[PDB]
Amino acid sequence: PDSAPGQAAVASAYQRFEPRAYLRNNYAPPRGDLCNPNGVGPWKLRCLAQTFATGEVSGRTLIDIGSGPTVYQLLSACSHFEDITMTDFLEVNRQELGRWLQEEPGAFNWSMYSQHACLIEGKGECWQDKERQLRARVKRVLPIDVHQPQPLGAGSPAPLPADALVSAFCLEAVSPDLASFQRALDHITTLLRPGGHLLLIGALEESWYLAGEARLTVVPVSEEEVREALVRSGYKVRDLRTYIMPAHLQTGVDDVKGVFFAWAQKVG
Amino acid sequence: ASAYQRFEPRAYLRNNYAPPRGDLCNPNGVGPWKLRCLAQTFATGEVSGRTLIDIGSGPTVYQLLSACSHFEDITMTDFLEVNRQELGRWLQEEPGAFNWSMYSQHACLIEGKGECWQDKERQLRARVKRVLPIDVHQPQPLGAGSPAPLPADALVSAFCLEAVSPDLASFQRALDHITTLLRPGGHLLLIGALEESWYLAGEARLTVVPVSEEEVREALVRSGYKVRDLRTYIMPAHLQTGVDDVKGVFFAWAQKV
Ligand SMILES: Nc1ncnc2c1ncn2[C@@H]1O[C@H](CSCC[C@H](N)C(=O)O)[C@@H](O)[C@H]1O
Ligand SMILES: Nc1ncnc2c1ncn2[C@@H]1O[C@H](CSCC[C@H](N)C(=O)O)[C@@H](O)[C@H]1O
Ligand SMILES: Oc1ccnc2ccccc12
Ligand SMILES: Oc1ccnc2ccccc12
Repeated sequence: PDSAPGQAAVASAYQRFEPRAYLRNNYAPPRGDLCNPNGVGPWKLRCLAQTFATGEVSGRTLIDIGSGPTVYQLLSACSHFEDITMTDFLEVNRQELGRWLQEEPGAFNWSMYSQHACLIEGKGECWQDKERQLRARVKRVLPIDVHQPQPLGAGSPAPLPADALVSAFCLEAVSPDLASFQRALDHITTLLRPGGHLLLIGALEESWYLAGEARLTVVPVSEEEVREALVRSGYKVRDLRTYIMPAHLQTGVDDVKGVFFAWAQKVG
Repeated sequence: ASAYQRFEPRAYLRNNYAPPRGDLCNPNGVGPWKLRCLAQTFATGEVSGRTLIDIGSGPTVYQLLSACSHFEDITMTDFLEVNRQELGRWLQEEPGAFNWSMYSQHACLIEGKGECWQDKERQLRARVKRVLPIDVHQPQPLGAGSPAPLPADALVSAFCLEAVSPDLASFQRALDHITTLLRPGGHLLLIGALEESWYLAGEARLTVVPVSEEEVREALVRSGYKVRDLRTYIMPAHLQTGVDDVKGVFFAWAQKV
């Protein structure tokens, strides 16, 4: 009933979120080992690539929900949208992205992800070009809070409503419980036009993960709880797949048991 | 022949394998075309065996990227010690080795097998058993007591013969010399400059014999090869850069018969 408390714990916890530690924990090897086809990184990129390869997900505007300090989730997307908004709750994540946008050396190096996306897209694109295009297409980086009824605030810059949403490992990671998760899904759904698509990636049955000193709390969800929430929010589920976390990728940075990928289309 | 003594490996690599010629992002460039020829050829599944020799390797490895997954024993060769050492440096992942990663990436890209570039380089480094001295002007280019397993199931050679031959007949002899290294039925992939007369390698100014596509064809036939394929890349203006005067690049797939 009372949402403020939980949301408050969440905002408090994320004050210690350390972008570099999170980058190290989830995007450096072994999880970041793009050479193993059976690994989670490759599975994620594959889900994204194949979905965009249908030609079915297009438009002018895309919004990435809770980008954090990562851009891989946009590698396959960025050829299908002119205008891309990135977003995060934390300024420090926003600056990280700033560093990559400016093509700075101190920036996290995504080039293995870029190359791998080029490889699986099968268009013989070099990664430098992929990166140049993503950089061109990211039109803004915005503060966001998915617990607000207007997640971007009122009279935001973002071209609304968007043609498509992307969101990876955000909702479940900032929702104390399932009902909060559902509301979070409801709030971002206001930003999507009817007939628009949502690509949702996330952890299955996770209760915690580490990002430096910060040990943050996650609502454990199942594939079925994810399908229901999507239906509940007004989506047709077009695709929902499950990756089971291999013991060797279960590194102690979290208690994640699997990863889900959902392609959902909002009812018009 | 004495000219090759001033040949600077890094200058040669700069002149030919760094941008603009080495910008792999442009599909119409010489780099991608070369890599395309190599990959398409091996993808046929018709060039295979246990052992392969790369003739006149210089300080470059890109010419074995697509090849290395069809041959378990690979021999690399060159006339200069400095080149052999430059190879050593990349094979052993020693410091200051040349960075071939862009090319590895692009072969993986072109090959379309979903292979990561690190796996590709790993396999290459593993299958290159030895780096050997060679002089194609010699009837036995490898010498007498070579560790190289003979005869080779296949040969590769890029930009060597024309660049070490004062004239057509020398070129022809050189081809004959390397052909004795190839098993009958075996395959040869020959890449090189068309209508080139000189190129620079730092302090070295090397003389080149200018050959035509049809001259290259006849040479292969005269050496007893059947020409399965011969393609020309015409040199765009923006890749004509003062380091030489080549007009085009040829690619030849020949079979000893
Ligand atoms: N109340 C809130 N509303 C929207 N995003 C939030 C939020 N609280 C935290 N976040 C952001 O949610 C992210 C979870 S980590 C996911 C990072 C990135 N999307 C990737 O795929 O790895 C963090 O970047 C965090 O700052
Ligand atoms: N007499 C000779 N016999 C065999 N190779 C020779 C030679 N004289 C010079 N070479 C080698 O021929 C090479 C020409 S350039 C290097 C070509 C390299 N394979 C690549 O594809 O770019 C030089 O490395 C040179 O050292
Ligand atoms: O790819 C990921 C990003 C963030 N968290 C993750 C947790 C488990 C497995 C993969 C993850
Ligand atoms: O790829 C090359 C290697 C050596 N010489 C070259 C001359 C012109 C164009 C390409 C070349």
